[PDB]
Amino acid sequence: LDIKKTFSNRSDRVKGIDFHPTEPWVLTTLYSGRVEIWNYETQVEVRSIQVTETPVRAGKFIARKNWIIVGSDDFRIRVFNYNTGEKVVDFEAHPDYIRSIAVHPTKPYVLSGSDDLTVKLWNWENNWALEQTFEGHEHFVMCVAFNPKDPSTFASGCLDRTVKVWSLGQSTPNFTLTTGQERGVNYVDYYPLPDKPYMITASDDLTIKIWDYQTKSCVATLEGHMSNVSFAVFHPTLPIIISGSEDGTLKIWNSSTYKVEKTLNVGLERSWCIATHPTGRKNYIASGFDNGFTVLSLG
Repeated sequence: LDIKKTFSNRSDRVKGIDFHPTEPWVLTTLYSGRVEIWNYETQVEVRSIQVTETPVRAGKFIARKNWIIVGSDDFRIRVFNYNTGEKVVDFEAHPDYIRSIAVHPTKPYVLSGSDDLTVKLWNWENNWALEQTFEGHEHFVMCVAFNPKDPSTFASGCLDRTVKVWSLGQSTPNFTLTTGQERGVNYVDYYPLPDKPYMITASDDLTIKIWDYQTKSCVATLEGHMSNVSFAVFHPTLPIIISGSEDGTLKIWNSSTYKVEKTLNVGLERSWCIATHPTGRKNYIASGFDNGFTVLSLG
């Protein structure tokens, strides 16, 4: 782990973060209602937008459309062209907070997960129409993720202590995984490679759990965080897991042995959100915190 501090910035709390797949940019979504796009190589802001006066809780690039899509605590999804700043659409997505946004890799679909207990699917080639509401969870939906190996399916992690895996076009989940994470699931992420049908969940109960979604077994429990675990993800190109917590740390874990490799306190207080460069450029990761964000090259 030959970690380089590529770029960091002090700001209001960073609730969402995302890498652009080809330009040297990260998107951050802030508690102040602003979003920022930063060039982490030149360390210069590309663009920023005052989206709203409420927190912007989730944001993603849609690179093939030159857009960012963001969701905020005023209950709205907004889409902007990141080259001009033009607002492409603005609509009320849910009657409560938007926790998570996922963008389908090949079809014009976005998912939003909400405190309204649902996931909603919006189709940008049908004028951002709502096309499906996935119902069945019994608490706030904290995180949505397409299966990269089969994006006709996706997982939702919920404070009801479950992950539900759904098929587009089907109203009942394919299955529900009961995590035993009694304080709920804050995050879910899929392992990207074909050799293991695995996913990972993070919880306020201080645990991270790896799951085989075919057998439903808990493969491993990663213990060590001392407060709520905000996220845990598999790195796209290195055999590691990255987690972050309200304990203020990031942890890097070996994804073969499930042992901790390094714990970092980057000095920005609580950690809230994570992104990884999608093709492993410089093995970059980025995390948003109470006091700003950092971009690290892991080696």
